[PDB]
Amino acid sequence: APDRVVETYAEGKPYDLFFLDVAGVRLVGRKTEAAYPGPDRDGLPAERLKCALVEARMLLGVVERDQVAEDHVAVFHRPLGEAEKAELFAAAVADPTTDLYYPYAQLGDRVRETEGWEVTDESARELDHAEEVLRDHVPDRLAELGFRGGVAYDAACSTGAFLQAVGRRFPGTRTIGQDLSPAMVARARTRLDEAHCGDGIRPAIPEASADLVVCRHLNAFVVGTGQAHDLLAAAASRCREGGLVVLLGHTPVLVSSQWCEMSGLTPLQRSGATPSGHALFQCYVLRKG
Amino acid sequence: APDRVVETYAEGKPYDLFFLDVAGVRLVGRKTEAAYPGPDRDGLPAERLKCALVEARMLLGVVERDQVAEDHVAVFHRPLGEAEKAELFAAAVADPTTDLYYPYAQLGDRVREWEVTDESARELDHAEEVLRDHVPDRLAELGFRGGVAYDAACSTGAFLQAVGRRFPGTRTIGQDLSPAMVARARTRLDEAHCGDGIRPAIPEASADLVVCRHLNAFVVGTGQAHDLLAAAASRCREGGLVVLLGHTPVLVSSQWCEMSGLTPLQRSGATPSGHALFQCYVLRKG
Ligand SMILES: N[C@@H](C(=O)N[C@H]1CN([C@@H](C(=O)O)c2ccc(O)cc2)C1=O)c1ccc(O)cc1
Ligand SMILES: N[C@@H](C(=O)N[C@H]1CN([C@@H](C(=O)O)c2ccc(O)cc2)C1=O)c1ccc(O)cc1
Ligand SMILES: Nc1ncnc2c1ncn2[C@@H]1O[C@H](CSCC[C@H](N)C(=O)O)[C@@H](O)[C@H]1O
Ligand SMILES: Nc1ncnc2c1ncn2[C@@H]1O[C@H](CS)[C@@H](O)[C@H]1O
Repeated sequence: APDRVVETYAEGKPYDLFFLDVAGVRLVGRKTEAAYPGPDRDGLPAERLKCALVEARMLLGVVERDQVAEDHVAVFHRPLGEAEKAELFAAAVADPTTDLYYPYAQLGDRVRETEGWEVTDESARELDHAEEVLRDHVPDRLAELGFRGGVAYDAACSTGAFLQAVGRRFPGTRTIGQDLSPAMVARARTRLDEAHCGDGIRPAIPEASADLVVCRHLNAFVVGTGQAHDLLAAAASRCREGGLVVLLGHTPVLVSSQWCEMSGLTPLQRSGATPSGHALFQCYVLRKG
Repeated sequence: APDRVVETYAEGKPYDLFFLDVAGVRLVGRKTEAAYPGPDRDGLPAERLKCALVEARMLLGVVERDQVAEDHVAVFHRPLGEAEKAELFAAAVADPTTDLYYPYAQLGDRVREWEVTDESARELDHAEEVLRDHVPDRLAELGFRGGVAYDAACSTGAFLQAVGRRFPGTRTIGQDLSPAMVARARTRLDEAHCGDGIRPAIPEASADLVVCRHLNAFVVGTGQAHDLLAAAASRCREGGLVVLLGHTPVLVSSQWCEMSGLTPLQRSGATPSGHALFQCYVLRKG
């Protein structure tokens, strides 16, 4: 017996249906608010945050097909037992090449409300807070994948917090940020070696001059799909051959790992796990060929 | 390295992206005009017609994932050579449980836009010739013994008449929304009743075969197709057969039929040559 999960375009959230590429099948689930940043301790329930994190309890089933209608999207799956949910998730957590993706990220009415970002200090602290798990995982993981400093470039550095954490992990690395918003640059001048204002489609640094390129904005509610591709190409062109390009998102990343492959960017990592194994999140680490 | 097939919503045809499920392995293609009704011959090129038929040459690759964006739909896939296309297409022809479906059929602008003449009725019948010539035979092979046959959107009556030809003694009862269609169908069926299939013209669980050739792109919407399937399949006896086909893509999934208590015995049918496949959901009612 198959089952169906549905998200409508008007009131629903198609971008909350996620696929996990595990054991040569696709598992579908529906993101809800996760235990953040880590799992619940005894007598101390973790904050619940809608964010990059998905958990095993959010899984639903093994995908057979989808159906994309005039007013909703449906995924037909074989529902998973609660035990296999845990096992398949553990297997994903054990293998950072596991893809995690959101194929309807740009589908529906809510994402059309996208309109750079001039925010208050508190709003900026909230942006930073939802990327804490990312700032704690990626730097160490870049080291495990062989990064040894150099020049690091964030093509949409917002507050500068993320690239600042890369710099701290790798002493002597020059941190170069760029952001469309002048207000953001003002904030990042306090944390980066360089902070440039301008649309990332016109990169502020020369071609093949960066050892690491970071893009945390090619996401739903930030840019559109074709925009995300053009911005990836501009950012990746700043990476030298053999360098690393990293794509992350608080909201779903709009570029597929397949498109990355097509662009000559080899995925060395597609997802990351919290240290407890309780949650997974998109983490595309790509080698520039 | 993967490749990507795109259909845009404004000018593209997302309904022409088709998928084959050859035993868990998913293939994607783009439908073009097909050799109709059968393969090219020695000195005769076949007619080429945009219809229910797909061929191996229209396949593209092994599905990796899709991406349904704000202005287009994309499928990423591992490209296939023509020989492996034909090899995989052969295995599909050899297993009629293979699913053939069009998951973006109702996506985009073109699809968001029947009291016809005998010239139009004749063109309607022509694009369905390959279905009339081979589904009834297939139904015999699957054990259909006759009885009462009901077409919930009988149009001209040509299709349900082909059923009656194949199983003499079967009582043929058609319903159609269009009064003009009923007038044609009355000259081909035992009965022809005018009215929306949502109010079926025969009693519940009184038919041994129920036919729907209208739950499809450019005919009804998605919600309508599910409502009309429910009405039509209530007319089918337990152990009877529900058959869904379409010149244009069928909007109901075989998974939705299983959730509705209808077991797929077959999901696609092939031309006698094995040159082409068409959607052919034959469901046993539970
Ligand atoms: N302007 C901000 C904005 O539109 N938030 C929306 C998207 N969302 C949640 C929802 O709809 O359930 C959500 C959150 C995370 C997730 O993974 C999925 C859904 C909002 O709330 C914004 C802030 C930071 C950012 O990186 C991008 C956008
Ligand atoms: N009013 C007729 C109509 O709108 N035809 C449209 C759909 N189409 C072709 C196209 O768009 O390339 C096409 C044809 C078959 C196919 O499998 C895929 C695409 C048209 O032309 C009509 C006639 C019979 C019927 O059962 C339903 C609709
Ligand atoms: N075309 C573009 N070029 C450079 N920066 C851009 C851009 N489009 C959006 N941005 C920047 O991307 C940032 C949002 S990325 C989403 C926020 C992220 N989670 C965070 O923690 O900061 C904003 O600062 C915005 O100014
Ligand atoms: N709700 C409905 N009930 C019965 N017939 C219907 C219908 N909607 C469309 N049709 C009928 O199906 C045919 C096109 S394939 C045509 O003869 C039309 O009158």
